[PDB]
Amino acid sequence: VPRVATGAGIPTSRQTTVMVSKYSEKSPITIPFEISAACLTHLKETFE
Amino acid sequence: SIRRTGVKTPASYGKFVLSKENAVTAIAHHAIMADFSQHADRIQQSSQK
Amino acid sequence: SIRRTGVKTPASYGKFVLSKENAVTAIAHHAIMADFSQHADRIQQSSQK
Amino acid sequence: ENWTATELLPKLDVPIDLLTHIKLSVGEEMFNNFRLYYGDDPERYNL
Amino acid sequence: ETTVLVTFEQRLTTGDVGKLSRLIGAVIPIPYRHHLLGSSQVGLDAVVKDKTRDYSRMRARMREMTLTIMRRVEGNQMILGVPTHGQCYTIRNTGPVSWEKGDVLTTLPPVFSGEVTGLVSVSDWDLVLPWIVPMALATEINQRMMMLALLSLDRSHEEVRAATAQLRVVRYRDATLTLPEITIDDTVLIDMRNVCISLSMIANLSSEVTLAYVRKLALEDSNMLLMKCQEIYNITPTEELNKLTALFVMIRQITDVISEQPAFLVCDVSPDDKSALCIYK
Repeated sequence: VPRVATGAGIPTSRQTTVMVSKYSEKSPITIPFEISAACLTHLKETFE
Repeated sequence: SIRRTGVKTPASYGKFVLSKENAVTAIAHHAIMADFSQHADRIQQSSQK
Repeated sequence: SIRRTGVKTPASYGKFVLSKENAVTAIAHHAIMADFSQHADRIQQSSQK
Repeated sequence: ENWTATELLPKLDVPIDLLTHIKLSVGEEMFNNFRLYYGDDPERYNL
Repeated sequence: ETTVLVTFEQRLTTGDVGKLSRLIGAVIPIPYRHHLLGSSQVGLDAVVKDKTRDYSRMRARMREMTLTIMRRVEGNQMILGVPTHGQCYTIRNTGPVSWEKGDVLTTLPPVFSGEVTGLVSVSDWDLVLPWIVPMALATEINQRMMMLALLSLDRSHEEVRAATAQLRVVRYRDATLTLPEITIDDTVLIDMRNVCISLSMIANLSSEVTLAYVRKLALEDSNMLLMKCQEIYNITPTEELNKLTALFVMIRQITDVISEQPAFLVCDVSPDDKSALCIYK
């Protein structure tokens, strides 16, 4: 913090030691996708 | 007051890549502290630098 | 059965010391893990050794 | 404790000393502040 | 001795010593006043867990305690400087009263609105601190203990409880505390006698000028104090001097019955209203 005090009869300030903390927030993203088992089977066995 | 402008931009992610020692710290007391060995240098050096 | 003989003994106390690497563990969370630098080599080494 | 440090970091396989048996020792708190797992512990890998 | 290094002797935590690290300047009483003490004695909690546990025995006990000021809390060492009479010391607030700069503070046993964990119930032992109240709440909370002990003299069994609940919610500055379900105890009774004796002698010394002063004032004036107190000659002044003075012996004593020890007198209060420079043990 800065400081300024002044005059006579005017109030003053003591030490304000500031240690602030800011946090995180989780938001995991997720998409699905579908693959047909016949489409995989063409990779699997690969017929005549 | 608008231009279509070629602007520099990062093509890559950054890397918060833990020290292996920092992983030792996180298994020790669950508090990753950024630049741990650099803070150790500041202990063997001036504290508030 | 009692024999009165000169016994080899230590002439000083032990040293347990806070490393540069170990002192950051203090100002993180006040609790000190001994050999804190030694386990640092262990994580870039295998799982447990 | 923060037992995960003992769970992952290397051990002090050392000359040890037990009174009766270690399960009875920790079930009489001959040892102070123990921890005990019959199973293949999965909690050392979630951190 | 003045500086009191304290053994913790219990199994404390990091969350313990972090609290006292921000509490440096708190008021801890010690009974023995060594340089080296243990936390069995250090702290006030070890007597507020008694089995009788009324305000009558806790208040009269801790006036034999010796207050200290929390210093140098790192790890397991507690520096407690015994304050000297008349130096300026700052005090961190232990009870939610703002202390209102310029006044005398005292020592209140324990909150006794439940049993507050003063630090943390470590191994089923917490370190509970006294309340340091600004002597108006101290005298008032000691007044009502004898107000409701004089009440239980001439009530049967229920108009005590219908009138204690009228008087137990003490709405003070920042605080609405609770009288501790007033137990009739003999330390009150030995001093409730001398109060009733002190009320008797003021009736004797009231020499018909000090008596009729309000009852002559209501004929002439219309004041807020004068109207609420409606519901509620001789050429011997030299004798009226001695009767008023002997009346002043009683009221400086009957106040001293319900007043407490004068203690930390406020030098300054921070705008945080937490740390308070104070003189005069």
